[PDB]
Amino acid sequence: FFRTRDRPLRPGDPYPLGSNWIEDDDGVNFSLFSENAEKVELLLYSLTNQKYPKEIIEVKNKTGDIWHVFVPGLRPGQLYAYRVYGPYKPELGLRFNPNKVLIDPYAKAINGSVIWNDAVFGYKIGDQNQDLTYDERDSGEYVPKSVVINPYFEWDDEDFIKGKKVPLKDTVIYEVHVKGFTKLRLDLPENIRGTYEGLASEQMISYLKDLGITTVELMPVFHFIDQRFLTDKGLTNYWGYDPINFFSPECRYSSTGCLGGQVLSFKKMVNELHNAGIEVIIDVVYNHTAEGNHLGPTLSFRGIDNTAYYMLQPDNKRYYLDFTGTGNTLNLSHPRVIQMVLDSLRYWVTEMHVDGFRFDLAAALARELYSVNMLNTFFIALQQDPILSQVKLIAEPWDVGQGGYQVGNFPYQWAEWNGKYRDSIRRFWRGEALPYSEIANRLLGSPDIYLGNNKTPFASINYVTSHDGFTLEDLVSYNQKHNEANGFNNQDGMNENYSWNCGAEGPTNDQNVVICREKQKRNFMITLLVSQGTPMILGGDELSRTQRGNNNAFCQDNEITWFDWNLDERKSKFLEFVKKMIQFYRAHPAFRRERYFQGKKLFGMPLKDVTFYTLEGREVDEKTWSSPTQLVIFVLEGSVMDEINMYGERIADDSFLIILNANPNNVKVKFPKGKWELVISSYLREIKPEERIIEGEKELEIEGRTALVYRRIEL
Amino acid sequence: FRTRDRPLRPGDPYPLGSNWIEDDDGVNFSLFSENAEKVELLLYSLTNQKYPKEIIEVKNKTGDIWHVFVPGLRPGQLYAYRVYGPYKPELGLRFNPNKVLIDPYAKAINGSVIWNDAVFGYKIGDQNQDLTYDERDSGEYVPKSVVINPYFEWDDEDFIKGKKVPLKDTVIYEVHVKGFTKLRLDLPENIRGTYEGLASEQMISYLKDLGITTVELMPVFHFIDQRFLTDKGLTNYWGYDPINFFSPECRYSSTGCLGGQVLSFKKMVNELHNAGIEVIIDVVYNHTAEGNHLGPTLSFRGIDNTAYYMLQPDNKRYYLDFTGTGNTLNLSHPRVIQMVLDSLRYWVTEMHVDGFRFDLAAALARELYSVNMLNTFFIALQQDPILSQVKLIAEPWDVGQGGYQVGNFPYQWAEWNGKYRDSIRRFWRGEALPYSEIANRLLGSPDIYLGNNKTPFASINYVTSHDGFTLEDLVSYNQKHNEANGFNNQDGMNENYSWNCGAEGPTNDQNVVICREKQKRNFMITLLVSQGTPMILGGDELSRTQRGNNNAFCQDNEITWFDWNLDERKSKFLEFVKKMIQFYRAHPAFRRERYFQGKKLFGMPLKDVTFYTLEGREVDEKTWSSPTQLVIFVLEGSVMDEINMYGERIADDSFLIILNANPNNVKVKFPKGKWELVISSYLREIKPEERIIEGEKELEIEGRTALVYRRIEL
Ligand SMILES: *[C@@H]1O[C@H](CO)[C@@H](O[C@H]2O[C@H](C)[C@@H](N[C@H]3CC(CO)[C@@H](O)[C@H](O)[C@H]3O)[C@H](O)[C@H]2O)[C@H](O)[C@H]1O
Ligand SMILES: *[C@@H]1O[C@H](CO)[C@@H](O[C@H]2O[C@H](C)[C@@H](N[C@H]3CC(CO)[C@@H](O)[C@H](O)[C@H]3O)[C@H](O)[C@H]2O)[C@H](O)[C@H]1O
Ligand SMILES: OC[C@H]1O[C@H](O)[C@H](O)[C@@H](O)[C@@H]1O
Ligand SMILES: OC[C@H]1O[C@H](O)[C@H](O)[C@@H](O)[C@@H]1O
Ligand SMILES: OC[C@H]1O[C@H](O)[C@H](O)[C@@H](O)[C@@H]1O
Ligand SMILES: OC[C@H]1O[C@H](O)[C@H](O)[C@@H](O)[C@@H]1O
Repeated sequence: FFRTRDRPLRPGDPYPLGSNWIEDDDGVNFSLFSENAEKVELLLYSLTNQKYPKEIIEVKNKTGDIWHVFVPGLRPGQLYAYRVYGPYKPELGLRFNPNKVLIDPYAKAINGSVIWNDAVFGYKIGDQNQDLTYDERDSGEYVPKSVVINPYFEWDDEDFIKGKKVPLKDTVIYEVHVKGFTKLRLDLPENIRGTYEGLASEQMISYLKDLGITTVELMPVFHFIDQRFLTDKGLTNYWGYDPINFFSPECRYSSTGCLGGQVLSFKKMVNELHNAGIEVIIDVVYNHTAEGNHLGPTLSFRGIDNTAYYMLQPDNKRYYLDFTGTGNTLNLSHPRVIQMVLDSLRYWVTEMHVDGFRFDLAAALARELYSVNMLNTFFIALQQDPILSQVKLIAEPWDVGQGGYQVGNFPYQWAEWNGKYRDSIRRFWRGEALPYSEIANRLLGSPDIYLGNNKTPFASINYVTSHDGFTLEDLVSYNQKHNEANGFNNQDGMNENYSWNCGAEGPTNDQNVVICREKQKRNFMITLLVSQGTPMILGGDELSRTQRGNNNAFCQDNEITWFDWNLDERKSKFLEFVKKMIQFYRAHPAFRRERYFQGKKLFGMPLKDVTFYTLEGREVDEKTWSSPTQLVIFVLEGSVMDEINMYGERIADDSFLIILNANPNNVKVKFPKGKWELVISSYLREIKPEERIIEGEKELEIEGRTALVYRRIEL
Repeated sequence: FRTRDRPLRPGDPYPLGSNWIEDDDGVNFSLFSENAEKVELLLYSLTNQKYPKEIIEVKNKTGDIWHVFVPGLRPGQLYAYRVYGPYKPELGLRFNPNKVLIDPYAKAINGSVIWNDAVFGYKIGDQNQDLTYDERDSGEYVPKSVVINPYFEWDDEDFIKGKKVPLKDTVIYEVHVKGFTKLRLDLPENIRGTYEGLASEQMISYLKDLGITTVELMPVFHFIDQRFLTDKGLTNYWGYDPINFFSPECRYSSTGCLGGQVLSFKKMVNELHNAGIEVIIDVVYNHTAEGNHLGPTLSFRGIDNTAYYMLQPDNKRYYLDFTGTGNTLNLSHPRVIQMVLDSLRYWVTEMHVDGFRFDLAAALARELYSVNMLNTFFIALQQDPILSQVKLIAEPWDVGQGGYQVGNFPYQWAEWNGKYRDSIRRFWRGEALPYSEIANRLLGSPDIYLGNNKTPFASINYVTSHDGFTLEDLVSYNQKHNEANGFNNQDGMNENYSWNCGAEGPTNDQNVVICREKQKRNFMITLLVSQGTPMILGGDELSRTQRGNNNAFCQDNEITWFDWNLDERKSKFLEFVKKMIQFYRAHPAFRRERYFQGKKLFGMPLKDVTFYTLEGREVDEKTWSSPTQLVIFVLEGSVMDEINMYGERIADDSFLIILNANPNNVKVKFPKGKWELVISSYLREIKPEERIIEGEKELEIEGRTALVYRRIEL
């Protein structure tokens, strides 16, 4: 029989948001935003007992729209969660349910995941007035607890990489799933297989160093939840694109787990990577939550302050505007949400030492009420920020809502995923004949797309494959999508995959087939790694990774998506090809350009920095340039480039001659003046001894589906 | 030789301005320009600043930011820019590469404008005015930008960072670097009216004696003298008219200004901080010294005119004017917003300023046509890690339409309380206000800032500021005498709510002298006895007089000079202000973090705050609405809801305030207890039977008289 004031306490501070171990005053400082709540309760738990509060403190102080308290004696490791009281009126958007225990949206560590159970929903499930009703079952025992943490971490060798690192212009990106990376890597002891620690191991670090990639883009590592409808199918959220907190790294990747060790385990991994001269880019979901729409659960944001955080139907305020396609969309217009997102970004930069972000469904971040605005508050604040102005920003230039196709529209400093590039290039080798323009442009960093906005070929992130869609193997191994293992009666995944089976579906024995696939794989690989702009490799395509024609394996936490490291002749002999191709790209400036090629002679030279030929031997004209084709052929003049380094030197390369033939049949091209040693191709066969040079404007036959690069050694 | 037959590097876009890069032995020049077709970097020598020593074309670009890196250059270098572009004034395009321009990210400017028709980009004479294109080279008339070496050892300095003076206990001292120490024949000149002078041991000591916690400087942003002042023998004294947001005013610098003004400023701030004094700078972000059209072309107009300035949306050849100074910065542009925020962060982390008071803060919220207090600028500013910790005070309005924005300001934001200023002026002037009016002013004006969730200390109380009369003139003039400004006395507010006590100006009638000194102390007590943050107007303790000029914005002379020569009347008031500031800061009951509620607390009989009438009977209802010339209230120090950062409830003494603004005498009945006289505005010796009142007894109170009382027993 005591009071909330017979327990030693201090008023605390509104800032920072979240919970802060304040060594000096031997206690913790709890800050929580909510401008609509009427009352707030701090819930302290213990290691062993997590069904009930050890203790219940009432946050009684509130500076503006921020309740704050300081509890003495709390140190790092202490589990806590939030109750929020307030008005319940689903008609008006108010969805306060103080029975529902909530997660601190500023937690830097989160204990478990959700034990799915009707009681986490704050409306009555089986009730006819779903989500209009008020369920008052306590849900404490199911929702994971927030963990206070000790942010101290010694970034040994840290600080020096900080510093003339990988510019976007020589970068080569490697998209990886932390788990899938290394789950099936018995090369390491289990229990770091498919974790952070596993990712940044000697074995692996050496692999990446070998492979030749410079930066790694990890899939979502924001603590995320497994959708119930995936759970009720014996399934999981493998990709992670359903975040519930924006500051905590997913616990299911931590080797140390789960209690504070996820963030400790992460930092070491980045430390380890930087020591090896490797950047880190994290996939970032900011556009939606795991709380989905109405009918969805009440875990974190919905409880604390639903009016903010979430874009609501302005006429209803009971339902959720959804441009993300996942039930809700984050209200990037509310000052507090803009702050949270930005904090998160700075937090992950200065604290976790991330080097850049790939924003998922970017356009969703530039939404006001129904309209896109590449000049919204959030983006401008992000642009002026001293810390963030220095990190790499990359974008999925589109959301799913109406008018959400934002290719070419993102403020400077942004590189955007080029989906023009992927679609086109994929349809080119497929067999389709596109206008000589639509492909030459692609090949040259899509100047049309980006040059209209003062951007460079950097901004163009070129890729053939990706976690979204097929793999590179399954891109030449399928015509239709086989996502029946997802348990959605194969009613999910892109229908147009602009793919081709090489004359089958699925695995095969017909050598004539395999040969085709192995060719194409190398046509794709030659392209990407010879097109202007920034190339991205899909993690595993150097292993010929297969998802059995699953082009949407988002819930497939298993062998379907596991990296397979068991390499036979074929699989491995390609690995060697990707390695040598990458090295080629890297060793040659005429492909890592900060400026576009114009079509003229520069610096008073007698040659063009570039030149597009026809099939015999002939510069392209206004008409041939607009008319379709399946055979592109172009010369880059290393020496007559307008590329200057940071020291003001211009930058010769060698002169190349790229011959791309997507034509199914063979063709005969006439080589332009001068003499032209062979370097690289698609040919899996012994290179004919009469193909290894070309002289005197003479000519040569080329099997369909074949890429060739040539180096002029005399003119 | 072409622009390419001298060594260069492409340089870097971030950050903006010129930046000494030791390791690469050279300077990096960066400059925002959306619409420029061409940019040219001018390098002058110390000796010759008529023509450019060299011209370098900024060829390299990155989005909307031009930059080059020039090898060899060191800090100290003079430079300006030439921005080439289209000239279509009716469209808002006002580029004129004949006009040499100041770098808007200049951390140091060397000198000021040599006023001359050549600096206007349009033909001054011509009959179609601003639509015309003047082709005179303005170089020899325009101050050059300087590359500064930013280094500086802030001894100790980094430990006040740390805790500092919390708004709860603050006491604000508005000073004008110049006037403060101009007429200070203590120090050497070549140091009178300068940054260094302000920070001399003699002045620090003074400031500690007086007992103020933080100084608030008038604009120190490099500014120019408006030409319509130059052509009157006049200058811009206050300096509310800058062209650069990064470099401190040259004219306040003891060590010249080729970087001197920067160096000299830091060491002033450094010294203040070693005496535990906070530095707040009055800042102007809302408008530029480039006026409207017909104005000069110096910096922004010339670098990008469609970017920096709010243009009439139907014309874009005329400037939207919400400030009254010709033009208005549009903080809706991503780069404009970045510059203001960059600037703010620069003065914080670089000049170690402790906060800003924004002049015409409302005009900063204009975005489109109206005041959206939810604008991009304010939002970015709120979420900023650095600016998150500093103080943000505001002139909560502008001269615009619907600009009056009192109380609407974001949080952490404090406000100049204009209503206090006025209400209190009128109270002691005679007028009888609703007992509710004055009452609210005294409880920190909850009826205003309480609605927005703000605290009592977010209200910045003042009876005087640089706008209008001083305190000495406030009780000394009924009308204004701005004749000296040469504007037929059409400038300056007309309603000053002042009361000359019985003359106009300086007198001999002692009856009138004395009325003055009574009023001065009446105002003084009320201020330092109200809830909220009190701001003293520099020189008021010195009984400073502008000779009844209530707008000495251009009077850079004896009128505004701090007169340090004090007689007895002076020293007596000085002493009194001291004793009174010392009282404010002694008693937590006035430095409150929360508002008095009208009720008891903590299960105590007495209620934390009570108001009374002439007689004991507590202020009933219709008495709370009906006007009054007499205020009386009792703070119960021992029953306040006040908690320090340690979770301790605070307590104070219990005080009984008597504010008789009525001109005649009055009898008052003390409530029950046994009371002691602590301070009053009486200039005569206090009768011994006023020193201790007891037992519902009564007391004669002369008109215009304020009294504070402590209840020794109950
Ligand atoms: C970018 O962001 C997208 C949305 O967050 C990612 O979406 C992928 O993962 C989602 C969980 C999945 N959701 C839908 C699945 C289905 C049926 O297939 C429905 O039952 C659900 O209710 C939907 O929410 C997306 O379909 C899937 O593409 C994307 O991978 C990121 O790159
Ligand atoms: C807040 O901001 C105000 C404007 O920046 C400051 O204004 C004071 O100084 C101005 C230069 C002065 N300008 C006008 C003067 C006159 C006639 O008196 C006209 O001829 C000019 O064209 C106007 O620009 C203001 O009148 C004066 O109050 C104010 O002090 C700051 O606190
Ligand atoms: O609406 C979602 C779609 O938007 C755009 O068309 C993208 O190019 C496509 O990949 C994506 O699936
Ligand atoms: O709406 C989506 C479409 O927008 C534009 O038409 C693009 O050119 C096209 O590639 C894309 O699929
Ligand atoms: O428009 C500016 C004016 O607004 C209000 O009237 C203020 O009371 C006055 O002091 C200020 O000068
Ligand atoms: O002129 C001064 C007056 O201007 C406006 O009417 C304001 O609303 C008022 O508060 C202010 O006193």
